[PDB]
Amino acid sequence: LSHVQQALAELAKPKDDPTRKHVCVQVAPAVRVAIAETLGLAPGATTPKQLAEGLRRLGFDEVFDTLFGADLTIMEEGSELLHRLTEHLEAEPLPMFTSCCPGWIAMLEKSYPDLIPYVSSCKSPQMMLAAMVKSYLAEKKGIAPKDMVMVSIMPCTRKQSEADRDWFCVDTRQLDHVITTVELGNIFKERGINLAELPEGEWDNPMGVGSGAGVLFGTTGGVMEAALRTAYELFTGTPLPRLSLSEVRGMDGIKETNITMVPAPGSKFEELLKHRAAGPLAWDGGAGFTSEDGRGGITLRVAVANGLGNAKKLITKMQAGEAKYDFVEIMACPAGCVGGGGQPRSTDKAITQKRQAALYNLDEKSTLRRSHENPSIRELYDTYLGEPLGHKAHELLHTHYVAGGV
Amino acid sequence: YKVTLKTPSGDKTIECPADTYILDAAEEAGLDLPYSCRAGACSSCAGKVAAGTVDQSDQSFLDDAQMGNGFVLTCVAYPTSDCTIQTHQEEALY
Ligand code: SF4
Ligand code: FES
Repeated sequence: LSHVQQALAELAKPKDDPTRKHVCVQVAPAVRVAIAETLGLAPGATTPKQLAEGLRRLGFDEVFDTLFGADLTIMEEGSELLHRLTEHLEAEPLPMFTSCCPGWIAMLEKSYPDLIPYVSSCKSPQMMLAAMVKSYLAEKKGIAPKDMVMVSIMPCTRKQSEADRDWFCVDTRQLDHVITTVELGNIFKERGINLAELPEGEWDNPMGVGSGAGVLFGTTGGVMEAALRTAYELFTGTPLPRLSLSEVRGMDGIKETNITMVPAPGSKFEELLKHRAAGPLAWDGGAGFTSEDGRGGITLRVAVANGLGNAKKLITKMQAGEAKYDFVEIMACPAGCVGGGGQPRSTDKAITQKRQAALYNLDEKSTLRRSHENPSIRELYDTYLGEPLGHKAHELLHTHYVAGGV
Repeated sequence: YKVTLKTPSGDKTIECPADTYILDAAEEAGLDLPYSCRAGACSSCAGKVAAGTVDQSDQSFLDDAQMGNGFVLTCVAYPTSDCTIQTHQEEALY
């Protein structure tokens, strides 16, 4: 039976059933926006509350959002990034690649197993939250990990294989079932439940306490952006706004961005570039700059690759030493994450932009919020995690790759 | 070139230009396929070469070994000759 069907089996069992376990589900914002199309509506018509209300009525016990898991990823990946930078200034190498996309990791495991140490060891948002709920939440609520079943709604089919990774176990799964937008939307229609006719429900807090999804009001700008932001703000001491990715002439689908990082006055980072100055991909040393006064800095070269067929033409440019970058994010979708194979198919060649724009409201877009300001995240990183890249973090928040694929 | 596009809903033998990728012609005619990038991004839009001949240069990891087996990126590939090509099937290349 399909993993989706397996979820429906447990859901069919009564809440007070002796063999019924706790079925928690985590949805992604990219799904919440396109889920409306599955009902024949406009992208973004369905509210996050309506979705949660519908899911809870499907038989689920706890409804969480991937945003909470992403908040953790931003912290871990950001810390690993900062680590890679600081260590290079002191004298895991560079460049550093983002690991969220399951399509990208498969390529570095089967096609380019020489870039393994170049990619982050941090796990994906959903895989982080799934591990967190089956541990911290399990212990806090007082439930055995075997009595907890978790489902996730992802806009990509490749996400199931991601959660199907052998070593992704607890302490036989961190994530048991993954359902796509198209499938979820069909289930709603099959049961006769229209999300457009549902009231404003509510989300569950992965912390076990408090009302809400555990996410504060405000966008992060994305995993890569928020990670870079966290590192930048700690390295420079100055706030970082939204990054405007510009397309690279010669490479379609490839966007780059240069971030001028200046060491904060009175920090170890400032002393690094003052006390000293001077793999298949050998770091060029970083694009640095200085002034005639003695104070300079370094500009971080970030690049985003959209598509697996785009990575092939990008890596070859880096191997030749033509395209010099420090941080590169590789996506397995045509544009962002709102255009995965698990997403609905409407008559529009540019339906991706609509979903991307309807991802957040005008207020949410204007209100910037980082993961290091989240009380829930702060608490988790205190009562259970202890510190980023720590023991527990390396256990459930980090992972490894396999040379040859899974 | 008349290409027999195999779909879950049957087949669609439409006319595909030699200068235009089958992907565009498919949806423009009336078929269930994901169209947005075209520059070879997602592998979900990879067709299956059942017979005939197709031409692809800039693609993903599915190179000649896969092409000769029946794997082609219809977003950046066109039929060099009339033939039958499957559409929805990204699992056969994993
Ligand atoms: S982009 Fe496609 S594949 Fe990568 S995470 Fe978002 S959905 Fe999964
Ligand atoms: S349009 Fe995304 S590859 Fe077919």
